[PDB]
Amino acid sequence: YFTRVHKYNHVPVPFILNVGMSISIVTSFVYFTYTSLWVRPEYDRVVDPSKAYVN
Amino acid sequence: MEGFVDKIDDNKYLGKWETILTDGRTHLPKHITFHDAAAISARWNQQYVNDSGPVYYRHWLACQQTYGAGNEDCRKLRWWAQQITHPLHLAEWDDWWKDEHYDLQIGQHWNRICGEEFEEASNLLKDLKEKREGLAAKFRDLLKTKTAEDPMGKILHEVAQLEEPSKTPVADLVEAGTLSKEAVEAAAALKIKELKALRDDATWAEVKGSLLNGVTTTCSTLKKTSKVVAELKAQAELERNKTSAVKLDIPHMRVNYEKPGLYEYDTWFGKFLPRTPQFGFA
Ligand SMILES: CCCCCCCCCCCC(=O)OC[C@H](COP(=O)([O-])O)OC(=O)CCCCCCCCCCC
Repeated sequence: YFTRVHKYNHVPVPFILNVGMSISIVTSFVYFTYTSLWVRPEYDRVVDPSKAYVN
Repeated sequence: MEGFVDKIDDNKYLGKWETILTDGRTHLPKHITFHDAAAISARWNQQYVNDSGPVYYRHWLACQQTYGAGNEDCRKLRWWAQQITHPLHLAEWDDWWKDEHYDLQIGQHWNRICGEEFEEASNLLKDLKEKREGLAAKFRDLLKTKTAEDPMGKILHEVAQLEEPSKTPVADLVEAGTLSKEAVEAAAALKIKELKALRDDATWAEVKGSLLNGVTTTCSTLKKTSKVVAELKAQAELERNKTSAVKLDIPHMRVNYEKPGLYEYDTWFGKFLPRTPQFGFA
């Protein structure tokens, strides 16, 4: 008997756990991607042609 | 540059004013990108830059073999080669260059000449250089001794050997007893009479008549040679992409008074340079 085929041992996920896990993972990915790629302020450029100096 | 005298060619004097003028407090540029530096950094844009030094050194070699190390374009190329070439390669290639390895006529670099023939030719050439330099040194010493005899020569000689580069050198000399008001006045009288003669119509006409022939002949020659230079340039341009090799364009780069780069800014248009034989100095 093949007891690991798709027709056997399906455990539905409780709704509360499903909602919590989905929200947690979505929030984690969104926050990390935001702070890693969108909240990078040390890449600051100041455009000012009047700060040059020539003798 | 109030007290800077350009006619003076004393290495010590030029060094003092190099220290004064190229000081970093006033000469360092802020937020400036030089086109020459950018182009050199864009052609060889990786960390591995073993390939720039040989190319620029060979550019300088060709330039100074055609025109001599005293040419301003050659000096520019030498300055760049020194900047971008590591001192190990520079040392080895300067040792070879000192041995007539890069000579255009008998150097093994450009010719398929055997070791013994190259050796004898290089020895002859180096001995010739030694003798000519000895004669030139004697002539330079004799001319420098004679120069001090003249009024202006004496004043310039005393200015050159001043301990510190001052803004008002003649005033400091005359206020310290080194120079005499009488000698200064005599030199000024000589200069005034020369100036009056130059702007006098009759004497200027005499001078023009005396010097007209040579100038006219030179103009005729260098207007005739223009066409042939163009024909040679075109014929060589046919070789630009003939093969996979790269053709030389002696001089690679010249001193640009209209669009100065990093060399002109750092050396004040080729005025403050290392005083070594590679720059055409003794
Ligand atoms: C030791 C293991 C650590 C590695 C983490 C692996 C976590 C895997 C949890 C997966 C739960 C699951 O069975 O997903 C199926 C459900 C859909 O329910 P159904 O179709 O099976 O009824 O789909 C859902 O319920 C959606 C939730 C899926 C979010 C992913 C898990 C978040 C937890 C991250 C932990 C670091």
